[PDB]
Order: sequence, then C-alpha cells, then structure tokens
Amino acid sequence: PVLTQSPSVSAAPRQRVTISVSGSNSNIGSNTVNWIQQLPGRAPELLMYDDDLLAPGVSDRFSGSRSGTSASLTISGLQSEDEADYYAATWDDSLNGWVFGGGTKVTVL
Amino acid sequence: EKLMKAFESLKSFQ
Repeated sequence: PVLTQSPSVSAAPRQRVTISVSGSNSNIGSNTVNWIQQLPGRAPELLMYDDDLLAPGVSDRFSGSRSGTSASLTISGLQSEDEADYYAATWDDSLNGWVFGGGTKVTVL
Repeated sequence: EKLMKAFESLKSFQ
C-alpha cells in the first residue's frame, strides 16, 4: 500500500472518529481522494469520492476532507453499523495507476 | 466524470 493509514481505531457510540491518510505529491498531493467501505462479510462499496462528496445511497453521517499530501474521513454519530474497514484511494501520477491505503478498522462499543 | 472514475478505482481495488 502506497498510502499510509493507521491500522485500527475505536470509539464509543455517537462519538466522532477521524480516519487519516497521508500520501505524497504524486498521489494525494495532486489527485482527489476516494473512500472505500467494506463491512464484515460484505463486498466493498464506494463510500466517498472527490475528497468530500458522498456516493449515491451513503449515510449523511460521513464527511471528508483533503489538504496537502493528507486526507481524512470523518464519521459522526458513530453507530454499530459503521463497524468496518475503511480504505483511502487516489490516482498516482508517478506510478500511472491507482494506489490504496492499508486500511483502518473501526470498532464500536 | 469524478464519480465514474471513483467507481473505476473500486473496480481496481476489489
């Protein structure tokens, strides 16, 4: 994985969890970030795209942002159904293809 | 084409 993500994050219900990712100039620095959600046992789906825009059908509780070589995913009002692995994705101009984060697991309580 | 390109990144991912 060319993008650096923390392996896991935990929080209580209704709390705000922020999943960060940091890349470089050729990827996150000049291209827009996508977020991919994969629920336990389920196929992965598009969560967020173009840094801050929600995919069709996604909960409004998700928000996104990107500055410099970094980006972040923000889940608000953390619910049990958000318990999943989240992946940062963006284009890399140096590798001429898609690059991905390792993934951040979310665990609720 | 932002949304489409984003679906193509999922296709590449999975």
